[PDB]
Amino acid sequence: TRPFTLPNLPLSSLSNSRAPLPISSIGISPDNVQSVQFQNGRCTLDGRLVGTTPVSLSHVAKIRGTSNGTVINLTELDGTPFHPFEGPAPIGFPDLGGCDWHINMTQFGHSSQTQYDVDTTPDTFVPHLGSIQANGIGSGNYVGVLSWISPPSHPSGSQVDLWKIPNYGSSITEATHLAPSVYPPGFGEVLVFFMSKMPGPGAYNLPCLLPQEYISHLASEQAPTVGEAALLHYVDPDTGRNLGEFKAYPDGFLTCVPNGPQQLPINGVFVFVSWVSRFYQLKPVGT
Amino acid sequence: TRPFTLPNLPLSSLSNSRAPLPISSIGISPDNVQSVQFQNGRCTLDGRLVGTTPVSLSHVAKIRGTSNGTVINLTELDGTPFHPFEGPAPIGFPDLGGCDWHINMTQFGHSSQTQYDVDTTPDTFVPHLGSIQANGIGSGNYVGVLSWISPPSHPSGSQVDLWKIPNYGSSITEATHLAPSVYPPGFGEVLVFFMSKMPGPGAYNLPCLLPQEYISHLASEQAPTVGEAALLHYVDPDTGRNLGEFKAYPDGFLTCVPPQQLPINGVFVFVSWVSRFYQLKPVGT
Amino acid sequence: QVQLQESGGGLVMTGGSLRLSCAVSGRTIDVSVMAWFRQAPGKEREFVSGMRWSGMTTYSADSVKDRFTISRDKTKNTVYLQMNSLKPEDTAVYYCAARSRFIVGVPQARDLYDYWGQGTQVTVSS
Amino acid sequence: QVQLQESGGGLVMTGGSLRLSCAVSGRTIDVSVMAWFRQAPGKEREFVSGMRWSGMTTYSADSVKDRFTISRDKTKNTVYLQMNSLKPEDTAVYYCAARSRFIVGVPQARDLYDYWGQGTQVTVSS
Ligand code: NA
Ligand code: NA
Repeated sequence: TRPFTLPNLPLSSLSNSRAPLPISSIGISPDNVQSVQFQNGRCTLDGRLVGTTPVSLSHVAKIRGTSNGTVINLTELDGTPFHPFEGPAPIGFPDLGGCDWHINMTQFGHSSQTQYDVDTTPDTFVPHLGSIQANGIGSGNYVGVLSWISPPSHPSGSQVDLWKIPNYGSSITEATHLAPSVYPPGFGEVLVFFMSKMPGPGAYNLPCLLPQEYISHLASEQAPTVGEAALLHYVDPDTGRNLGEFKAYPDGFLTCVPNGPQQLPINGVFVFVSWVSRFYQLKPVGT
Repeated sequence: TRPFTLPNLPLSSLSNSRAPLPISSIGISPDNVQSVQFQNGRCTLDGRLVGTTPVSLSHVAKIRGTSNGTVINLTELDGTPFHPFEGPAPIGFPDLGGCDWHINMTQFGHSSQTQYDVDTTPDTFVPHLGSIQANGIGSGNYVGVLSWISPPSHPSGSQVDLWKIPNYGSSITEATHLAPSVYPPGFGEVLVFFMSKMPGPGAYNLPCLLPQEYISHLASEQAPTVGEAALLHYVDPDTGRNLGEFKAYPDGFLTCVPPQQLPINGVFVFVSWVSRFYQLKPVGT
Repeated sequence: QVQLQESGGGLVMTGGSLRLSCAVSGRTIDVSVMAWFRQAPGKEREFVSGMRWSGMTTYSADSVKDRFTISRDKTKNTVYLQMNSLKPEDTAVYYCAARSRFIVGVPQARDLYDYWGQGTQVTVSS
Repeated sequence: QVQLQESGGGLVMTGGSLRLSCAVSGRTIDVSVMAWFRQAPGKEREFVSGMRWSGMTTYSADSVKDRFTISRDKTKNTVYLQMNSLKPEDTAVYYCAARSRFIVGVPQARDLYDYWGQGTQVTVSS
């Protein structure tokens, strides 16, 4: 039985799993966010990718498709056809709700780049059906990467809210086969998020459930999940001190009991300790 | 002694280490290329990073700095100062020679993106001293990622050549503490490169020595390099058949004896430690 | 996430034939192995047959190797189990199973599979 | 790649003090540990004292803990070893060493270090 491990790397050298950005802090969600349903950065502890999560960061928050000046008909990132009515979106498709996207579009075999501005709210945005509005992108084949974000066009005047995912479906049909929501199962526990600074006209922090390098590590190791939760220490590499105990659950997320965690340094390393009960009572981070 | 491993993942799901691009094939270098001196994608087999190589793809082929309209004063990606006369460039700085760069520049706290066009040949391109010409980028702080490439502006008419690295130094002083060159070890062996299609007005293929996910794997495992070379099988996931024998060397590269026609959906598996001069059987035979 | 839906079970006479089918939906892009398992009363769940979803390789248990056949529909995302020359010993609940995590070959261990169907009952009467 | 250059060795009377210095250049951004080792004729290279490059923690071998002190210059990239109350047993070649790979704490095994200086000779006479 292969033992369960996490990478022997400090958080500050790793990447967000919802955009190709360095991790800059650890945080918890605001009081009004209890569950989340991210579609990227979703990996079980025995290495099963769900949602649109790819193995590699080179696929994260990217699109690929053919514009006819009216819609972009999406494919997978390698050009493989994307079939409608099966999943939320192609592998790697951006999952940032609560904002407008600005995607940098390039082409194989042609010069220059084009900014593609995406409102994710209207009925023409239907990646579940393989199609999204072109919004002025001329005909051709493109690959795009998320470049910056701005406040959502609708509802007018609302703020950026990166705890959300976009509406992959439409009034024609709801999207199917999304990755399910995650919630903190233990007493006094809250979800733990890895945060990155996102370019745009505000102080944007993108949360994710797991660094991308954790995902490729788990997808490779495929260690059997022999227990109900993975007890972890967050370890300071300078002193070797245990800065707090955490629990990782098999669906692929971490929890803690806040004192706090948001004020933890980013240069630490998560180390597996042992398998514990789902209801192991964590002591508050710090206290 | 922690055993040596490579990721249990197929190559086609991994990324280039010189730009954030999917791997699409295996290749070898042309006859006119004897050595390569890539600065990104450089990692020993016991996990030691060299050159500008970062742990994570989120740093690869990026720049960070403040323009004064005349130069960009470079920093590390997190804003940490980069001191002159120490290394080639900050961590993650693009290492594609033989081309002009087009970098997508964005800002924390501001709207929009700006295309930054970089000639790497002139005397103002001196990342080793912490600065490169602004070429019209207005004053401010930016983070930028390589977006597409084109033929180099100088010498006029030359083609894109991604086997090269840029000139990090100047005619005043050479750049120091570069990752050293890698050479074909002999015995009919050639270096193995992982290739990615790179956007631009040509059929550009970007070679690198190691997928980025191998680098973060070795940097984490830090397995002692117990032998002179690591014998590998490239294994087909369908049949399990061994598609070819390879050797990975402690300086962090693979060789084979002829690869370009190999399928990209296989997995490299460590077999055993062997001698530096262990004779490989030709790929296929 | 992947959804498996079996159909095709029922009552069959000894020596007859029957074809089970499993409709595979959801994140099928990186499904690598599809397989059939069966569990008889009082016995443990056993591997019947499996195939590389996008490859050629197949593998079947010895006790069914010359009688059962697994295949994938050339059109839809459906895997079939063709059961010929059935015997009363073949009576069981037949389960469809999928593995998406990377692996070399066709595994036979029930614990290595990632998704399971609800099972379809097959009764071979004498 | 990281380059290390030692300086400051020589002859010292028993009971005296001496400070060695090590110039660290190259890829210092992610050097995590700097350390001093020492090798006597016919003996193995042994850990003397080490420090977290960017942290506060330092650690020294038992045989020198109350006499030797490692530190880093606040201005330049220089590591120092302040050796007090020297004894003839301290005669050796003293080596400066750097580790860049991630590690928790200050390692003492010679093989875990990534870069080595060329060495400076220390001779303690009575
Ligand atoms: Na929609
Ligand atoms: Na230059």
